[PDB]
Amino acid sequence: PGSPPGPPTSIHVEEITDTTATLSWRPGPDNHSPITAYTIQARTPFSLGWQAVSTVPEVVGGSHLTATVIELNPWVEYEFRVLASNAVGTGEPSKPSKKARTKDTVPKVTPANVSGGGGSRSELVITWEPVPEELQNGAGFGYVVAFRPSTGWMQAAVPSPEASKYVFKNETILPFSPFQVKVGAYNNKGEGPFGPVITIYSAEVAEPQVAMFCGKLNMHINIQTGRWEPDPSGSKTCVGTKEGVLQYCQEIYPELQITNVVEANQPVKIENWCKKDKKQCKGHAHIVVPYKCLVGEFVSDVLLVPEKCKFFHKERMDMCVSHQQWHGVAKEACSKGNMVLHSYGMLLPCGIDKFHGTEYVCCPSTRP
Repeated sequence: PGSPPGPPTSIHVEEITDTTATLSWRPGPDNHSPITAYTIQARTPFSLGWQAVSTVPEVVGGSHLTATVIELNPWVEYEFRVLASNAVGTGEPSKPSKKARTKDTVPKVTPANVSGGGGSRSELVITWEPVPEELQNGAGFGYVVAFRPSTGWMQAAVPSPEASKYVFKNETILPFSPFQVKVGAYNNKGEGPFGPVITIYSAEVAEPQVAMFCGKLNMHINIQTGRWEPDPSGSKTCVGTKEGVLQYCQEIYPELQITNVVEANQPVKIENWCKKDKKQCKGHAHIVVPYKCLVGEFVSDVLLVPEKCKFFHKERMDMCVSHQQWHGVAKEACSKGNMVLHSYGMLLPCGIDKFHGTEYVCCPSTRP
């Protein structure tokens, strides 16, 4: 006989971490039997309704208006409700707390069903099963692909949670040649583990670039010859905006679909610059950083990682910054490791010559 307690009210989230959540609550009516224990329940989009959770203390006594839930899933939206129990029974569940997501850590699972094969001429196709949302454990989720025909790994960061494929197109890929491949995941907090190395097979002259020097006709690369040639209209000199560089690319290579531009990572000595509006041109050499004309969908560069070296990548969704800035980030990130910047590439375009991240390789310095 008698009556169970009432439902508690005012479920607060006092503090929340990657696996824990501290809760406070107002005691409901006990109906004249002292409350003996409080129990907590939690609901997520992946929890099959409401489920019981563990706490520290293991049992929450009736004189406690606060406890901490443990063993929660990182990067998952949570809501909690408290139940009041006495010698008669267990009262009705409380109204849920305001939804709050647990904080993040590095992913712990590896991408499933890594595989590959097929594709078009001189391609290597790598595939995997995207990591489900509940197992991503954080924002900025992506994948790192590692493959090799050799001891150096070839690696690229693929910054898209739902990406399931990576296609390496390079003319040095032999047809139907064996490749070892492993894939791992990452997020804002760091790297996940790589999965097992498996074997896949591949499928059965110069890059478009423009260069500028104010007062002189723009130069561009001849894709076939590989030689630098002047502006075909004989009138266009340096442009004022990065979008202007993109437009000049599209004018110079009409057979291509130009979608972005980015500074080349190294300067090049270009011969035979000609002054604008000069009927006769005494050629001159100039060392400039040219702009690569990027085509089609953006694909992260593949970076060779010699076995002495290490592959890193950083991205941030809160800032969209330039190629020169990411270069300084990668370069300093490796002097702070007492190493040298070997190579680097842009991740995640967010504007014309502006990116959300960079990948880079760092090596010990070569000296006697």
